[PDB]
This record gives sequence, structure tokens and C-alpha cells, in this order.
Amino acid sequence: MSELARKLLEASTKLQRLNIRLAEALLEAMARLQELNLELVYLAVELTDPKRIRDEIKEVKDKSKEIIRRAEKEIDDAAKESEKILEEAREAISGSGSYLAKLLLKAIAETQDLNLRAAKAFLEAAAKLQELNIRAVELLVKLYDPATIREALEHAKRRSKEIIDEAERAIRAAKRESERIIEEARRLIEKGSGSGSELARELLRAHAQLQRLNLELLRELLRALAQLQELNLDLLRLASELTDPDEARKAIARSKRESKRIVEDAERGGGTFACRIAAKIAAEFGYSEEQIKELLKNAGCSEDEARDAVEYLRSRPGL
Repeated sequence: MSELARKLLEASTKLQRLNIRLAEALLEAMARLQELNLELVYLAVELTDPKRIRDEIKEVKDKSKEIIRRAEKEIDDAAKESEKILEEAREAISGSGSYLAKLLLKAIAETQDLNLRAAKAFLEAAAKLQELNIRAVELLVKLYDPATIREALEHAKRRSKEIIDEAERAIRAAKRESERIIEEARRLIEKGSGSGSELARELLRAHAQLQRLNLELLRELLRALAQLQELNLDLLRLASELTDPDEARKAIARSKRESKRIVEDAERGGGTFACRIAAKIAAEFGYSEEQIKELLKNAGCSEDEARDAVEYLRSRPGL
């Protein structure tokens, strides 16, 4: 189609793989944080020793901050690799004198920076809920009066939803700013005639399709975070309604099972179909099977996934 068009698509798919991997890591870290919160609730049912509870609270705090600091590292690692991928792309584009190649690439760079800022916004909401969830346990173990216990639970409920609501604002801002980047670039292209302008419009539509999956990554993470935090508040509500702790321990067991089902619901999406979607995009640009398999391999698809994606195109004639 053009060596510069192939380079742009190669940047976009590689950037999508990066985002998939980052979303998997953020999901993992959220699974670890949840695993700690459930464990902390379970021990707060048992322990009454004042010296001991302060030690275990401190240790889950330090353990949480390590999880969060290492997830911040994956984001920053993804930023550096994003800048390398865009640099190999720019090395071919910047020196070619193609106004359309440079325009598309600026649209890819701006869009990828949005995705990273949105990933940071999500992680910050996960850290805030964790700190909230630790403080909630810490205050619940010292209180006995059911009114002050409930005041603390109602406060955790309110702050949780404020925290999650601002995370859902940031993703909605990432969405609206992604479309504005596209619509600006589209309007600039549509003034053109000629095969290079129509190719650029085509690449813009392929970009929009890939950005749709990048944004759904973040939505899937946020939905799992919200569902996990509803379990957490519901469990804190119940774990202060304990006479019988043997029943409190099994409400935790039930909460561990559903937490795993929620995390599982997110694992099953999260880029499962990216290798086929890219395969479809490349076929519409007229790639040969060898060219599609090279594109998927360089976009971090396994050999299982790439072979499956090309076999998938041929299994449905008319794609």
C-alpha cells in the first residue's frame, strides 16, 4: 500500500500490544491488592492484641505500596517503550517529507500519550481505594459502638464512589480527547484529493478501531475495580455484623470466590481478539498472509495467535 503506511500500522499495532500487556499487569496488581485486602479483613476478625494489629496494618500498608510502586514502574516502562516505538516510526516518517505520514504519526503519538495518562489515572484510583480500605479496617477494629462503626462504613462507601467516579471521568475524558484527535485529523485530510488522502482516511479509520480496544482495556479494568470495591464494602458491612466469626470467615471465603470470578471476567476480555482484529485490518489494506503473519508476530502475537488469526480470515470467506 506504501512503505510509510505499513510503518504507521506497524507502530499502531505494536503500541496496542504494549497497552494490552500494561493492562494485564495493572489487572495482576489489582488482583494482588485485593488478595491483601481480603487477607487483612480475615485477620481483623481474629486479632484483638493492640500491638499486633498495628504491626499487621503496617505490613499490609508497606506490601500495598510496593505493589503500587512496581505498577507505577510498569507504566513508566510502557512510556519508555512507547517512545521507542514512536521513534523507529518517526525515523522513517520524519525524513520522508510526507505531510500525511507526519500527520497520522502525530495523531498516534498524541493518542498514545492519552492512553498512558489514563492508565496512570486508573492506578491512582486503585491506590486510593487501597489506602481507604486499610484505614477502614484500622478504624473498624478499634470501634465497638454500632453507630460509629456505621459512620465509618458510610464514609468508606461515599469516598469509594467519589474515587471511582473520578476514574470514570478520566476515561470518559480519554475517550472524548481520542475522538477529537481523530476528527481534527479527518477534517484536515478530507480537504485533500488523491490516493494519498484516501489512504490516510483509511489509516485514520484503522487507528480509530485500534484506539477503541485500547480504551476498552481501561474500561474493563475500571469495571473490575468498581465491582471489587462493592464486594469490599459489602464485606466490611458484614464483618462488623459478626457475633459468630466462623460465619464471618465464610463470608470472606465467598468474597474470595467472587473476587476471583470478577478478575476472571476481566482476564477473558482484555485483548483476546486483538490479533484477529489487526489481522482483519491488514487484510483490508491488502496484506498477503506472510505480511499479516509478520505484522502479528512483530505486534507481540504468539505463533498460536497469529496462525489462528490468519486461519480465522480464511475460515470466513468475504472478510
